[PDB]
Amino acid sequence: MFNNHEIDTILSTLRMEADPSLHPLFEQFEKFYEEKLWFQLSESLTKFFDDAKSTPLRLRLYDNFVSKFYDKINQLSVVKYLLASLKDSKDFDESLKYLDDLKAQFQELDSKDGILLIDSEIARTYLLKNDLVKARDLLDDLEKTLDKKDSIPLRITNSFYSTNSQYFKFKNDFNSFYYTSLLYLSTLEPSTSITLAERQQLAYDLSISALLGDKIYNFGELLHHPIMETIVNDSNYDWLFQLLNALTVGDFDKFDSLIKVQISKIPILAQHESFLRQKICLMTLIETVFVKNIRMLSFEDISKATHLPKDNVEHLVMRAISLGLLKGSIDQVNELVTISWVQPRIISGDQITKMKDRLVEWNDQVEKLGKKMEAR
Amino acid sequence: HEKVTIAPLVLLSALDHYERTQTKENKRCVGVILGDANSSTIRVTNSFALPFEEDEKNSDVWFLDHNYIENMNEMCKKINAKEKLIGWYHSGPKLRASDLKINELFKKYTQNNPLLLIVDVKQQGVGLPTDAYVAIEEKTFLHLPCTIEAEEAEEI
Amino acid sequence: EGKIDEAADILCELQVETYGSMEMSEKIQFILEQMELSILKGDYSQATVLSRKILKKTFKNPKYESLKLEYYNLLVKISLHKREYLEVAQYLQEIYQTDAIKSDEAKWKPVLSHIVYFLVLSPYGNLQNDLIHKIQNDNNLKKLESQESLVKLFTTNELMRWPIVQKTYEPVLNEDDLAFGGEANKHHWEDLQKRVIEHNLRVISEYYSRITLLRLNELLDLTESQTETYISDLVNQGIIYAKVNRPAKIVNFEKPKNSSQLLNEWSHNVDELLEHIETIGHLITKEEIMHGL
Repeated sequence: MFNNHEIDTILSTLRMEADPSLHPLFEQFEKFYEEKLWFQLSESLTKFFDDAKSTPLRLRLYDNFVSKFYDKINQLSVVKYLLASLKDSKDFDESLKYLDDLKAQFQELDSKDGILLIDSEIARTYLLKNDLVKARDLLDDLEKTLDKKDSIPLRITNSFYSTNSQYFKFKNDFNSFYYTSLLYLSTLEPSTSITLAERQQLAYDLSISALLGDKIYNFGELLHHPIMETIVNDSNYDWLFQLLNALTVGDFDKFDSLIKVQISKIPILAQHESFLRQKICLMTLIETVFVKNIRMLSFEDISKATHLPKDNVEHLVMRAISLGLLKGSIDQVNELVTISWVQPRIISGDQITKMKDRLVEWNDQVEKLGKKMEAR
Repeated sequence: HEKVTIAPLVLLSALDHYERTQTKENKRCVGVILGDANSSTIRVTNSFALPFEEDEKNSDVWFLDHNYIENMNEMCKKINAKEKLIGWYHSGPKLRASDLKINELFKKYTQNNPLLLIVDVKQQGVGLPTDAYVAIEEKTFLHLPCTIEAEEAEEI
Repeated sequence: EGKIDEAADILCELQVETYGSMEMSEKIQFILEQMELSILKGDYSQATVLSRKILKKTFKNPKYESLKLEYYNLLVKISLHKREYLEVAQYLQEIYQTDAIKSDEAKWKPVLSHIVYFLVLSPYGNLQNDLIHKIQNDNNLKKLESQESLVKLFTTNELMRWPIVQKTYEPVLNEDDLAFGGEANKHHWEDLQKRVIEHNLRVISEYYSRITLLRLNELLDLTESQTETYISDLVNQGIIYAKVNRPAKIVNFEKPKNSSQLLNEWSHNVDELLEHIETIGHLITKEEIMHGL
């Protein structure tokens, strides 16, 4: 197309001059490939535009002026694509083939900046999973590398978190992962234009990893942030949205209706929704119902007020940080929960005014006493 | 963390700077602060006017030279070895995005993350007419509380 | 010859008459063997002085894993007749650290697989509470995991679980004569009986203001006396609180309400502000100005 043909030649091509781009064999092969608007990732500002998703075999021809990458197009400039774009060529040996050539070239030849490649090469391996073992091992090195680093790119972690998520992505621990990816979104949050099939499907898997999180609930979340419409919409996002509904409603068969394989694939949410319903009931039962120095909630009818029954209360309510969360204790006899905090919460408008009132109340009144004492 | 000693000498001088520089609220008189920053309580020994220009008509437009600090520290070191650069001050009373630029320049010259110093040249509000910030980073910067020491020779 | 003591007795004297350890490597071997004969003897003490003297110097060797491992296994066998499992696994843990270095993890796991196992075998440990996660632990191939999952089964501990988990696990898990001397699993099981029960009481300790003996024995699957004893234990251990109440047939889990509390609590109520207004305050005006605009 114009971008490649017109851009490849005029683009750079000449950035850039008598290079391998517009060289005999060179200009042919694109023309040989196409002018047809799908292309090879076109050498600077337009390859800087072009991820172009016909596989670059200017694989070689990007790789020109890369000896000149000193004095030529120079930046990261490379895993900007290729190591990004042909990282997306999606083979097994492919990446591995250029993983040692790029990591040993842009780190040795050109070196003898790479850290973001160091992660790409390392990170990119981990897409291939190969074996969480080798992944995590150098991943944690990739992490361990990353640790001390003050790195202007989020791209490093935007590599890494995605990467480390990718690691957990192979795995459970979405408590980590979802969060880890939740981290990654907050990392992608400033930068990195992406695609929707990248956007939602991740955020899906994210929204999914909310489920295969589930959690220290959560409840409410990044759903606020533009994963929504975006994610939901529809398909399992309906669920994923309806699950957010169950993250509030907490009716089994408003959902255990909905359940197909994928969600029933982990049935443990049927426990998690009980975990929800309790906690879901609890949080507001906690957040408000007592306001009046909230604690007691003790137990049973209050615990059956979760509309989950009393002998499960004898577990669910009984369990506390055996829920991972709750504090306090049990009066078995009087059927009283002892409770304490480990409950966070939200909303606005209300105690706002109350706040300053008492706190200006003593305050003002103090001044009476607060009259002469150390003064006089 | 490293929350810091405060030097009245600094404080006063910095204001005479403000005075001397004829600085108005249109400007904030800026400069080096001195001490040794390693401890979880940093100490501020001294501090120095960085002759400077500030324009918030165009925020990022403002002028400062390091070569002071260059020439400065030499003498300062020669004056005292303990003077090692801990950070820097300005007037204030309050922050401007121009700061962050200014901030990281010292990061070149500082061991840890260097130190901002707010002053209230009008000394208005409260305990301190002062804040001291340190960049963190989504940027962060932060004020750890600080106070005066003895400095009894001063207190005398 | 079946000579035992005498055999040990001719060898009982090495450290002293013989080498001042002119060559340990030689000597340590028989120190070992003394320690070894000490076993057929049965007296650690022979082994002990030797043992306690020797091993750091193996580390102070260009450290020779064998000299560890050999001894480290004696050190185990020490620990074995000893049956002090923190210490047991602690020893393990030491050169267990060496045999990921030294051996593969694979050969090295069963140590761990026994180590945290020993840690669990131990009534508990405070380091065991640190030793809990390590990192790669649940070394992420074997299980090796229910082990730590039991370590995880702690904060949730029940003792509805006990016979369950027992039945649940004994491939080697409850069932170990290998590197642990449970002839029956009692040296796991029985020892672990209280052990779980022990830990069971902890979250129980946390989670009860009051409870009946029944509800306990209900959840605890035991007779009163046992229960009482286990109570009495940590009572006599002072590690928990309880009431000795037969008349109610109910145990106040109590509280030391005399800490005078509001001493700290109101000071903490102040600490709240010494947090809050101190914390919250510092940010706010800063915040919207940090936001500016």
